[PDB]
Amino acid sequence: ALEEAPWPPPEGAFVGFVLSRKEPMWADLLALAAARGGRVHRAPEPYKALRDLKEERGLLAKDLSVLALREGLGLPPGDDPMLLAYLLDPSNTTPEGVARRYGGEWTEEAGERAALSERLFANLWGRLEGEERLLWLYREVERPLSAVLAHMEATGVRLDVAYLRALSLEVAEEIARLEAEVFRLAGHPFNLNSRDQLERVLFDELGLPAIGKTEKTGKRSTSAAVLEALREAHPIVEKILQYRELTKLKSTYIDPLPDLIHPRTGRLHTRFNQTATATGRLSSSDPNLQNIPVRTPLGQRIRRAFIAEEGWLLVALDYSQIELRVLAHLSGDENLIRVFQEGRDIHTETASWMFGVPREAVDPLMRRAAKTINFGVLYGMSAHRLSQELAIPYEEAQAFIERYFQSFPKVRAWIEKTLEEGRRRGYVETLFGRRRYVPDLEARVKSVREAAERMAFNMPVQGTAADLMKLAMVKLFPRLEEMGARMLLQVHDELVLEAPKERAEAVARLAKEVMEGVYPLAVPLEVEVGIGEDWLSAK
DNA sequence: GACCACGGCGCG
DNA sequence: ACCGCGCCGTGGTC
Ligand SMILES: Nc1nc2c(ncn2[C@H]2CC[C@@H](COP(=O)(O)OP(=O)(O)OP(=O)(O)O)O2)c(=O)[nH]1
Ligand SMILES: [Mg+2]
Ligand SMILES: [Mg+2]
Repeated sequence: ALEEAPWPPPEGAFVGFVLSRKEPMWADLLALAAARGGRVHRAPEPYKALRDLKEERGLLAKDLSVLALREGLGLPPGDDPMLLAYLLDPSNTTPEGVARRYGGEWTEEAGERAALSERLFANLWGRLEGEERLLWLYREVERPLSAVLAHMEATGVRLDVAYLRALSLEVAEEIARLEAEVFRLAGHPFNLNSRDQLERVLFDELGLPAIGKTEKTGKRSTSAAVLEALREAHPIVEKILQYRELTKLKSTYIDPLPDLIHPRTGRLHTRFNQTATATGRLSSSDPNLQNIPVRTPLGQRIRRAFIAEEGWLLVALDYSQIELRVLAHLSGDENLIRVFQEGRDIHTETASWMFGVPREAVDPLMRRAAKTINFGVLYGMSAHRLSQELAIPYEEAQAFIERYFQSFPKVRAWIEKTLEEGRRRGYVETLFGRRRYVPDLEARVKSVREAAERMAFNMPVQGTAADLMKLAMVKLFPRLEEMGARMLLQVHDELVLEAPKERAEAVARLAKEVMEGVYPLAVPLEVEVGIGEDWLSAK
């Protein structure tokens, strides 16, 4: 039923392509084809063939669009059945699965991929018939967003290589003094990177009490949390905690990053995965630039490596207390809506409490602590873990949790109602109707069920914030194009932009406004904005 | 080499 | 009994 026609495909045909590797910015275009009508076209020269296309329609349209941009073209991404499946069920995350579930087999040949893209789109599209809300999200948010993401990926971000190179040599020396001392206290050397070897040393060789176990294998956990609880039991503990921090940092960022600079761009090119999350957020991959350090002194030295091009400035915008604002609007709780209507900051008020100091003295590292407290309690962390976290009696943590919800009566009300419709309907949804299926809401094992419930009621909050950031990006992007400013990174409720110094100021004001006005809620959405030569100073 | 399950831990 | 991610060594295949 499928015929083979000469390269030149009509228009509106679905593309099919094969890369040497999964990273669009580094891949080699091994093959390019197209499917339309009932015919399939294979281009003898892919790189040559790109120029022919006016749009990228089909499985993973964005990635090919990113490669096209890398080659100087301007092939923008269009329809993509992955986006439709993902909207149908966010568990639809890979072509292999989407293909197996909606009508085909994901292979390694571009003709078959072009053919697959067309039929998949037809099937998935039909099943979105009647889903006005999911269609609204398709055409208004996702499809356009892919274009935004493609440009972000090909643009990349600049990095201070020589800076990280010298940092490595420094931290290496500190790592040395650390392992060296750990070994002395243990009375002998061993692979400190080995959790199993460390386990034996701490729990068998030394007689430190075990605090928790690991999940799948039930071993005695050597986790940071376990170690913090053991800091005073032996002088070796602190040392290990510091060894842990530095090695994590050097092995994950300080060393790998400088080797990831692209030859032709001199910049770092992360990928932005559009269908990799259950709640609707994005994920950053291969270089994951959504998890660059910032919470510790060494972490900050590292963030400092992200810099703007000479003559430019980075501009970072981040929604203030995003999820608490989203929650006030979902639950409709008046005591909470007032909190924002009155300009209050809950992370500040919590951290002020925690550390017995006036708001005025709360620093960033104290606030971050307040966040895991605030977000922890809301999303159901037990008094036991909380007591540990706040370093206070068990009943004091029990009381903290009692007051929190008593303070915002409609939150619990909203939770229970979200959970109930979740059971009946099989899924929960976001403000815009992004849905997530949670079948285990009716598991008969309390353990499994209550865990599904937590996943379930967090989705609407975290998912709504995600929709908001995505819509904001769709609206902001064209405006930035016009101002000659570029959009570099999205970090969940944060955007990192690069703007010519003459225009940094104007860009900062435009972005802030677009972001705060994205979609008016029962509470205003404030955006803290910063500008600097690097990502750290930016915030 | 290339890929994995785990335990861990970076960020949101 | 916080939620959502991806990446890095170990210890182990194949
Ligand atoms: N459950 C949970 N959600 C979190 C946690 N950290 C962040 N989030 C969610 C809620 C906020 C959202 C974005 O994170 P940010 O670091 O931007 O924090 P934020 O809450 O927006 O606040 P802010 O603007 O004051 O920094 O991600 C956490 O530890 N637990
Ligand atoms: Mg924020
Ligand atoms: Mg943020």
